[PDB]
Amino acid sequence: GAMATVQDMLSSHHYKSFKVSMIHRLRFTTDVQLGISGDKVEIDPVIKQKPISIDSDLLCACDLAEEKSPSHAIFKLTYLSNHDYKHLYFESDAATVNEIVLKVNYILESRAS
Amino acid sequence: GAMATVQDMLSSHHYKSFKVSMIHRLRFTTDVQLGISGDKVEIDPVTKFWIKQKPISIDSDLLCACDLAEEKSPSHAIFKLTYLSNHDYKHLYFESDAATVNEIVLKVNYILESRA
Repeated sequence: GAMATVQDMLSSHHYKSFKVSMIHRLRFTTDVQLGISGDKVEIDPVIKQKPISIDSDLLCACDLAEEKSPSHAIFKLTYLSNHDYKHLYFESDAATVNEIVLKVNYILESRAS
Repeated sequence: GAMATVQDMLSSHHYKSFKVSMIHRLRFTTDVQLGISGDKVEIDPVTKFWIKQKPISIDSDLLCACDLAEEKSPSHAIFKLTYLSNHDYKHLYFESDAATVNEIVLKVNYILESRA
C-alpha cells in the first residue's frame, strides 16, 4: 500500500554509511567509509586517499562480483566521471555487501516514474 | 629426474585440469577449473545483481604466450596467458601455489613449442 511504499522509499534513500574495504589491486585494500544516499555516494578513508564524491545521477550500476563465504563478498560500483565509466570495487562481509547492492539498485530504479 | 621430465614432455599434450583462481581486473579472484590439452584451453567457473562468469574455450592454435608473472611465496604465484580472440590479443591472469603454476606454465609452453 501507499504507507509501505513511502516508507521503503525513505528508507532506501536516507543517507547510510558502511565500513568496507576498497580494493585497489589484488590483496591491496584500504578501509573506508562508503556513504550512500538518494543524492550522493561518498568514499572517505577511515594510491589516492582524497575523498571521492559522486552525484547519484552519475551512478550506473552496482553488482555483486564474488561471494566467497558469509564473511567475504565483493561488489562493483560503476559510475560516470568526466565522460568515462569507472569501477570501484569493495569487499566486506556478505550481509553488508548484499544490503549495499540492494540500496544502490533501489536508488537507480527509483529514477523512472 | 631426467625420465620423469621426459614423461612430462610425452604427456604434455594430454588433457589435464587444474583448480586455480582467475584474477578479474587485477583486483579479485574467482575459482575456476582450467582444462588444458594440445586441442584447447578451457576455463569453467567452479544472485539477482550477480556479475555472471561465462565459460571460456580457446583453440590451442590461438594461444600466443604463457608466462610466470610473479612468484610471491611457495604459496602464491601468478601467471599470464595471452591468446588471440577475434583479431585482438587478450590476456588472462591466474594464481595458485608455485608448484601448480610452474607445472601449467611448462605444459602450455610445451604445447606452443611443438608447432613445427
